[PDB]
Amino acid sequence: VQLVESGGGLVQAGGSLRLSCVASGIPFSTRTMAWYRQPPGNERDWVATIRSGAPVYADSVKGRFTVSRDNAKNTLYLQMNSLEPEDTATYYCWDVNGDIWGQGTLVTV
Amino acid sequence: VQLVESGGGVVQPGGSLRLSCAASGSIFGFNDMAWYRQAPGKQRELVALISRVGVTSSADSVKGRFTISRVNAKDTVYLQMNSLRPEDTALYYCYMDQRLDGSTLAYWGQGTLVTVS
Amino acid sequence: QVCTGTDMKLRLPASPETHLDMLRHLYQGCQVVQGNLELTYLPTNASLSFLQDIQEVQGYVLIAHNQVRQVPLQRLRIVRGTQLFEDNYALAVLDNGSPGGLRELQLRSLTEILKGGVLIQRNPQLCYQDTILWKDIFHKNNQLALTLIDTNRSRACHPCSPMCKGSRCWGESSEDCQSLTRTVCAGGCARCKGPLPTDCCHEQCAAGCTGPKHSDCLACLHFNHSGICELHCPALVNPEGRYTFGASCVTACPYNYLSTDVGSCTLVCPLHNQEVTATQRCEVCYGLGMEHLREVRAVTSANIQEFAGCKKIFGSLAFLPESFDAPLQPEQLQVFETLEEITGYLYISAWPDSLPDLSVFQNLQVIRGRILHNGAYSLTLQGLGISWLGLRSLRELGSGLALIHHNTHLCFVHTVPWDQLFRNPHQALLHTANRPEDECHCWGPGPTQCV
Repeated sequence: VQLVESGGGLVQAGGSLRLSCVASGIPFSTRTMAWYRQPPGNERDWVATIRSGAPVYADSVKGRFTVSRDNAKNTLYLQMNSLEPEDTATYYCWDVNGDIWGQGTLVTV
Repeated sequence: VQLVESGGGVVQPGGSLRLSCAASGSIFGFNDMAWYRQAPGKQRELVALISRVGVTSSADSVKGRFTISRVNAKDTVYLQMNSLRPEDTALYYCYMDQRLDGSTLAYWGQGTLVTVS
Repeated sequence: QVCTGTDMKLRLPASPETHLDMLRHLYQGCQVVQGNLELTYLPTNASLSFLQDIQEVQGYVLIAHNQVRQVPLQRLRIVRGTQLFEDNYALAVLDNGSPGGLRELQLRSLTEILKGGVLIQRNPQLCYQDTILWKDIFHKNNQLALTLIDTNRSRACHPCSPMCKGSRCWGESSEDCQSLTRTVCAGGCARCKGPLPTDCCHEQCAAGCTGPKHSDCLACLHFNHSGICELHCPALVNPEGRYTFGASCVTACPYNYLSTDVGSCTLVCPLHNQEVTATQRCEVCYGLGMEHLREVRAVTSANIQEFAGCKKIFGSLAFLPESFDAPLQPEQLQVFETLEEITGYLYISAWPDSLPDLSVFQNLQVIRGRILHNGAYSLTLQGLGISWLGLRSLRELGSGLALIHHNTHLCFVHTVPWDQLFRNPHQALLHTANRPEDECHCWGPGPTQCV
């Protein structure tokens, strides 16, 4: 059981990015997935959470981020738009039910 | 300081058994923990000794079969016995030590009976 | 004045966004910690002014994975060492970290450690650890008195103030001098306040003294009896009899404790004893972690039938994702319909998708919380996808905090009288990442869910 994040990298201010989290060995259909960000020198911060319907977003990223999942591909997406210089952080993939953390990906704006 | 063993019993040859001995009345820990056994008619001989750091010793006649472990939080000794032989019948006494004011104080249990047959 | 610690050794916080809030709720205005002090995963600019009143820790102190530059524990006096980190250490400072990370320990009041050692490894910014005489802080009768100090650094530390008699310091300030109470004693007294024979302390005083009597010392070696250090609490068989509670003698046992005929306040009855409700004393179904299911961590189909037709469980109930995938079925959960009291905690991290609520616990009334999940929580609900709670008969939460997070479809969270359920000024409801209340006293929809 492991989670792998990919799709990060570099982008300019006001750009866009798409993240991907893949799960192998777990029943991805019956799990709750959450996105997190870790700015340097600070604590992990919640971003969004989705289980089966309309996801719940944080007040900081509401209206700019969209979170979707594909059960057939066992993948979880995170679409980023209108990026800001305060959005630079290491983004983590979390399995809420199984308590499985991803390794994280670096995003710099 | 009082020591109580709760491990003895009767086992068929080739079976397994586990002995435990917890202590009460101490707020400082113990120096080292040991297990002794007494076959009928003979004196008390060391079976296994464990240091406070975790160094483990054992008798030449039980090597590869007897394992000793301790838990400092509960002040407990353990002795896992595997492939018990008929000559393993003895009276097993747990032993504890404490270094106080430059001297070592010994504490003995009441003993437990293990018969292999 | 007395609070309960936690047991989450080196583990990531259950809720990253509420970790500091839970720490503040647990340790606000507390002098004696009945457990382990675990300060972990603290950000760079974390405010920790709520820990300034802590004076004694019963278990061990664990400071790990912290980006704080200073941890303000300057009134802590003694660590009992009842519990040990990795079974060897009473104090542990590991992997902490202006680049960030703690720079000084600042434990100028700590004087006595009854049992255990010190572990200080991998602190790049920490200074003044090799200059502290750790033999002085260990009790003269301490058996596991070992030290393992890693002095690898990424910066150069200034020398401490010249006001110190030697070079032993807890920091750069002049008032961070280390006080010696063991190696400077006259004669054989274990503790003293000076080099004279008359400066030795009473035999029942642990961390030092202000006078030669047994009523004017900083800590009690065994028990505190209304300001008197005594080896044993007064016996009950007696108008002056007192109960044993931690390291002090009390008139009556606390709210959520069991009074034994021996004269001590415990959280579980001993062998061949039965709990009697009058307060409760020690004059049956066993849950997870109680003498038959100690190693079991979930309620599966192989042990669900043990709770059939039961009204009180002596243990906890955990519902892991592995419980439902033989996988557990929704029809098998009805065995808890008659349950009314849980001695431990209630953990639900998974639930069938066909159940819109927790109605299988309709008749549950008390969650005692004598055993807490991670040492801090007695009711946890995460990643469930339930529409409402439905715990209609719940009235009391004996101890611990309530954590309900990441339930994207959960409403009616704030329609519950949570303050009426708590019986301590240390319990609170931590909730995040639920369904927004804009789109959302009762437990659910309908007239039958009223409180």
